[PDB]
Amino acid sequence: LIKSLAEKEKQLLERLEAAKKEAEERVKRAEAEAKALLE
Amino acid sequence: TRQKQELEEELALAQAYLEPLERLAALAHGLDKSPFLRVIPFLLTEKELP
Repeated sequence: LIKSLAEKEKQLLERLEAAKKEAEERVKRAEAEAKALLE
Repeated sequence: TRQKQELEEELALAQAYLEPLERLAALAHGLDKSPFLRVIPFLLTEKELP
């Protein structure tokens, strides 16, 4: 109830980091489609 | 005199809850100020935890 809870909350925050990276991935594919359609 | 009275009051208030705050912080060292869980600590009575 100290070390496991600290590491679990850390792992929850890491999953939130993965969600922010996949939102950045969606920004990336929006950029890719914008440049490809303009070309 | 003001500094001495304030320091004596501060030393008394620190000594009134010195070891128990340390023990509660050592117990609650994983969620101290995490934004999902408030930890109500209570310096409560003897072994009637049920």
